[PDB]
Amino acid sequence: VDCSEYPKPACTQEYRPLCGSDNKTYGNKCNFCNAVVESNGTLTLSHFGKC
Amino acid sequence: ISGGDAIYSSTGRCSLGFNVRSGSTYYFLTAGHCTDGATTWWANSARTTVLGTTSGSSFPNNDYGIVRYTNTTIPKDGTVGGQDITSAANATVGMAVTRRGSTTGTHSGSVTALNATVNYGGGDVVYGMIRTNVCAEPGDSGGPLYSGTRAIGLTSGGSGNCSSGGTTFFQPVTEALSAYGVSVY
Repeated sequence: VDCSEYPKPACTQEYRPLCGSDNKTYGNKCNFCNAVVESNGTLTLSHFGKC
Repeated sequence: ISGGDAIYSSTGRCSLGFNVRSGSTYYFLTAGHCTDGATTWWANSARTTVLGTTSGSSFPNNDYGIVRYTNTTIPKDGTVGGQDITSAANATVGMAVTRRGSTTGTHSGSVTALNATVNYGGGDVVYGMIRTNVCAEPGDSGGPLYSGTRAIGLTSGGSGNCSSGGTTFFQPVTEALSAYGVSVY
Protein backbone atom coordinates (compact mmCIF):
# COMPACT_ATOMS: atom_id res chain seq x y z
CA VAL A 1 0.00 0.00 0.00
CA ASP A 2 1.03 3.58 -1.27
CA CYS A 3 -0.79 6.52 0.22
CA SER A 4 0.79 9.04 -2.16
CA GLU A 5 -2.40 10.14 -3.85
CA TYR A 6 -4.07 10.90 -0.54
CA PRO A 7 -5.97 12.62 0.86
CA LYS A 8 -9.16 11.76 -0.93
CA PRO A 9 -12.44 13.39 -0.08
CA ALA A 10 -14.25 10.11 -0.28
CA CYS A 11 -13.85 6.46 -0.09
CA THR A 12 -15.95 3.54 -1.41
CA GLN A 13 -17.01 1.37 1.53
CA GLU A 14 -16.13 -2.23 0.81
CA TYR A 15 -14.49 -4.17 3.59
CA ARG A 16 -10.91 -5.52 3.08
CA PRO A 17 -9.24 -4.89 6.33
CA LEU A 18 -5.70 -3.72 7.16
CA CYS A 19 -4.02 -3.44 10.58
CA GLY A 20 -2.54 0.00 11.53
CA SER A 21 0.45 0.67 13.85
CA ASP A 22 -2.17 2.06 16.33
CA ASN A 23 -3.71 -1.39 16.62
CA LYS A 24 -6.75 -0.18 14.88
CA THR A 25 -8.34 -2.29 12.15
CA TYR A 26 -8.83 0.01 9.04
CA GLY A 27 -11.70 -1.16 6.83
CA ASN A 28 -10.01 -0.54 3.50
CA LYS A 29 -7.00 1.04 1.97
CA CYS A 30 -8.76 4.35 1.26
CA ASN A 31 -9.82 4.70 4.82
CA PHE A 32 -6.36 3.67 6.06
CA CYS A 33 -4.52 6.04 3.73
CA ASN A 34 -6.71 9.01 4.75
CA ALA A 35 -5.82 8.26 8.38
CA VAL A 36 -2.12 8.21 7.47
CA VAL A 37 -2.56 11.72 6.08
CA GLU A 38 -4.51 12.89 9.03
CA SER A 39 -1.76 11.68 11.30
CA ASN A 40 0.70 13.72 9.26
CA GLY A 41 2.54 10.58 8.26
CA THR A 42 2.97 8.95 11.68
CA LEU A 43 0.58 5.98 11.32
CA THR A 44 1.97 3.00 9.42
CA LEU A 45 0.93 -0.45 8.18
CA SER A 46 1.46 -3.24 10.68
CA HIS A 47 0.08 -6.01 8.57
CA PHE A 48 -2.75 -6.91 6.16
CA GLY A 49 -6.00 -8.25 7.69
CA LYS A 50 -7.74 -7.28 10.91
CA CYS A 51 -5.55 -6.40 13.87
CA ILE B 1 -31.24 -12.92 3.43
CA SER B 2 -32.48 -9.35 3.07
CA GLY B 3 -31.44 -5.75 2.36
CA GLY B 4 -28.49 -4.71 4.53
CA ASP B 5 -27.10 -8.22 5.11
CA ALA B 6 -23.44 -9.11 4.52
CA ILE B 7 -22.28 -10.50 1.20
CA TYR B 8 -18.88 -11.92 0.48
CA SER B 9 -16.98 -12.13 -2.67
CA SER B 10 -13.57 -13.39 -3.39
CA THR B 11 -12.13 -10.11 -2.43
CA GLY B 12 -14.02 -8.77 0.61
CA ARG B 13 -17.36 -7.99 2.14
CA CYS B 14 -20.20 -5.73 1.02
CA SER B 15 -23.83 -5.43 1.86
CA LEU B 16 -26.87 -6.70 -0.03
CA GLY B 17 -28.82 -3.73 -1.41
CA PHE B 18 -32.26 -4.99 -2.42
CA ASN B 19 -33.82 -8.27 -3.56
CA VAL B 20 -35.33 -7.74 -7.05
CA ARG B 21 -36.76 -9.91 -9.76
CA SER B 22 -37.66 -10.27 -13.33
CA GLY B 23 -40.25 -12.80 -14.18
CA SER B 24 -39.36 -15.82 -12.16
CA THR B 25 -35.72 -14.80 -11.92
CA TYR B 26 -34.32 -13.63 -8.66
CA TYR B 27 -31.40 -11.26 -8.30
CA PHE B 28 -29.98 -8.84 -5.76
CA LEU B 29 -28.61 -5.38 -6.28
CA THR B 30 -25.44 -4.11 -4.68
CA ALA B 31 -22.76 -1.51 -5.47
CA GLY B 32 -20.95 -1.79 -8.83
CA HIS B 33 -17.61 -1.28 -7.04
CA CYS B 34 -18.37 -4.54 -5.18
CA THR B 35 -19.48 -6.43 -8.37
CA ASP B 36 -16.47 -5.25 -10.37
CA GLY B 37 -14.24 -8.19 -10.79
CA ALA B 38 -16.32 -10.51 -8.55
CA THR B 39 -17.77 -13.57 -9.98
CA THR B 40 -19.22 -15.57 -7.12
CA TRP B 41 -20.99 -14.33 -4.00
CA TRP B 42 -21.53 -16.14 -0.73
CA ALA B 43 -23.66 -15.51 2.36
CA ASN B 44 -20.89 -16.20 4.95
CA SER B 45 -17.25 -15.52 5.68
CA ALA B 46 -16.45 -19.23 5.36
CA ARG B 47 -17.80 -19.11 1.82
CA THR B 48 -19.90 -22.13 2.26
CA THR B 49 -23.34 -20.80 1.41
CA VAL B 50 -23.43 -19.75 -2.13
CA LEU B 51 -25.71 -16.97 -3.16
CA GLY B 52 -25.16 -16.59 -6.83
CA THR B 53 -23.13 -15.03 -9.59
CA THR B 54 -22.52 -11.55 -10.89
CA SER B 55 -24.68 -10.72 -13.96
CA GLY B 56 -23.87 -7.13 -14.41
CA SER B 57 -21.68 -4.42 -13.05
CA SER B 58 -21.57 -0.68 -13.66
CA PHE B 59 -18.68 1.29 -12.06
CA PRO B 60 -17.20 3.87 -12.22
CA ASN B 61 -19.59 6.51 -13.69
CA ASN B 62 -22.49 4.79 -12.10
CA ASP B 63 -22.22 2.57 -9.02
CA TYR B 64 -24.58 -0.48 -9.32
CA GLY B 65 -24.17 -4.22 -9.93
CA ILE B 66 -26.59 -7.18 -10.01
CA VAL B 67 -26.07 -10.79 -8.96
CA ARG B 68 -28.30 -13.58 -10.06
CA TYR B 69 -29.34 -16.06 -7.39
CA THR B 70 -28.20 -19.66 -7.99
CA ASN B 71 -29.02 -20.73 -4.34
CA THR B 72 -32.45 -22.28 -4.35
CA THR B 73 -33.15 -22.84 -0.71
CA ILE B 74 -32.18 -19.46 0.81
CA PRO B 75 -35.17 -17.25 1.53
CA LYS B 76 -35.01 -14.13 -0.54
CA ASP B 77 -36.96 -11.49 1.50
CA GLY B 78 -38.23 -8.35 -0.14
CA THR B 79 -37.34 -6.34 2.89
CA VAL B 80 -34.51 -4.47 4.51
CA GLY B 81 -33.91 -6.24 7.73
CA GLY B 82 -37.41 -6.67 8.76
CA GLN B 83 -38.76 -3.54 6.97
CA ASP B 84 -41.03 -4.23 4.04
CA ILE B 85 -40.17 -2.53 0.74
CA THR B 86 -43.00 -2.11 -1.76
CA SER B 87 -41.83 0.34 -4.24
CA ALA B 88 -39.00 2.48 -5.59
CA ALA B 89 -38.95 6.32 -5.61
CA ASN B 90 -36.85 9.22 -6.53
CA ALA B 91 -34.87 10.97 -3.80
CA THR B 92 -35.68 14.60 -3.06
CA VAL B 93 -33.83 17.29 -1.14
CA GLY B 94 -35.02 17.17 2.52
CA MET B 95 -36.27 13.60 2.32
CA ALA B 96 -35.83 11.55 5.50
CA VAL B 97 -33.99 8.38 4.67
CA THR B 98 -32.51 5.28 6.42
CA ARG B 99 -29.49 3.25 5.52
CA ARG B 100 -28.76 -0.35 6.60
CA GLY B 101 -25.37 -2.06 6.18
CA SER B 102 -23.48 -5.09 7.29
CA THR B 103 -21.02 -3.24 9.50
CA THR B 104 -22.95 -0.35 11.05
CA GLY B 105 -26.47 -1.59 11.07
CA THR B 106 -29.20 1.01 10.65
CA HIS B 107 -28.69 4.77 10.58
CA SER B 108 -30.96 7.73 9.56
CA GLY B 109 -30.65 11.14 8.16
CA SER B 110 -31.78 13.17 5.27
CA VAL B 111 -31.06 13.88 1.57
CA THR B 112 -28.99 17.11 1.47
CA ALA B 113 -28.26 17.27 -2.29
CA LEU B 114 -28.87 15.52 -5.72
CA ASN B 115 -26.71 14.93 -8.82
CA ALA B 116 -23.42 15.07 -6.93
CA THR B 117 -20.13 14.07 -8.53
CA VAL B 118 -17.81 12.10 -6.31
CA ASN B 119 -14.28 11.48 -7.27
CA TYR B 120 -12.81 8.31 -5.69
CA GLY B 121 -9.54 8.90 -7.56
CA GLY B 122 -7.53 7.14 -10.25
CA GLY B 123 -10.22 7.98 -12.81
CA ASP B 124 -12.87 6.45 -10.57
CA VAL B 125 -15.46 9.17 -10.76
CA VAL B 126 -19.18 8.65 -10.29
CA TYR B 127 -21.89 11.08 -11.31
CA GLY B 128 -25.51 11.71 -10.42
CA MET B 129 -25.26 10.75 -6.80
CA ILE B 130 -27.53 11.35 -3.87
CA ARG B 131 -25.76 13.22 -1.00
CA THR B 132 -26.88 12.73 2.54
CA ASN B 133 -25.74 13.37 6.11
CA VAL B 134 -25.96 9.66 6.93
CA CYS B 135 -22.77 7.93 8.03
CA ALA B 136 -21.34 4.67 6.66
CA GLU B 137 -18.22 2.57 7.25
CA PRO B 138 -16.27 -0.14 5.39
CA GLY B 139 -18.48 -3.09 4.68
CA ASP B 140 -21.61 -0.98 4.33
CA SER B 141 -21.05 -0.58 0.54
CA GLY B 142 -24.03 -1.51 -1.57
CA GLY B 143 -26.57 -1.57 1.28
CA PRO B 144 -30.00 0.02 0.83
CA LEU B 145 -31.08 3.55 1.42
CA TYR B 146 -34.83 3.56 1.97
CA SER B 147 -37.60 5.79 3.23
CA GLY B 148 -40.52 4.12 4.80
CA THR B 149 -41.41 1.26 2.41
CA ARG B 150 -39.70 3.06 -0.57
CA ALA B 151 -36.43 1.91 -2.04
CA ILE B 152 -34.26 4.90 -2.77
CA GLY B 153 -30.51 4.18 -3.27
CA LEU B 154 -27.47 1.95 -2.94
CA THR B 155 -24.57 2.90 -0.68
CA SER B 156 -21.51 3.96 -2.64
CA GLY B 157 -19.11 5.83 -0.49
CA GLY B 158 -18.26 8.96 1.39
CA SER B 159 -16.30 10.27 4.44
CA GLY B 160 -16.53 10.60 8.10
CA ASN B 161 -17.72 7.74 10.34
CA CYS B 162 -20.71 6.89 12.55
CA SER B 163 -19.00 8.09 15.77
CA SER B 164 -18.13 11.50 14.56
CA GLY B 165 -20.88 11.78 11.88
CA GLY B 166 -20.18 11.82 8.15
CA THR B 167 -21.51 12.24 4.58
CA THR B 168 -22.63 9.34 2.37
CA PHE B 169 -23.41 9.31 -1.38
CA PHE B 170 -25.84 6.76 -2.82
CA GLN B 171 -26.63 5.53 -6.32
CA PRO B 172 -30.29 6.15 -7.23
CA VAL B 173 -31.90 2.75 -7.27
CA THR B 174 -34.36 3.63 -10.06
CA GLU B 175 -31.49 3.78 -12.50
CA ALA B 176 -30.45 0.23 -11.77
CA LEU B 177 -33.96 -1.17 -11.88
CA SER B 178 -34.45 0.34 -15.22
CA ALA B 179 -31.04 -0.71 -16.60
CA TYR B 180 -31.61 -4.37 -15.69
CA GLY B 181 -35.30 -4.50 -16.22
CA VAL B 182 -36.04 -5.71 -12.70
CA SER B 183 -38.32 -4.55 -9.98
CA VAL B 184 -38.49 -4.63 -6.22
CA TYR B 185 -40.97 -6.89 -4.53
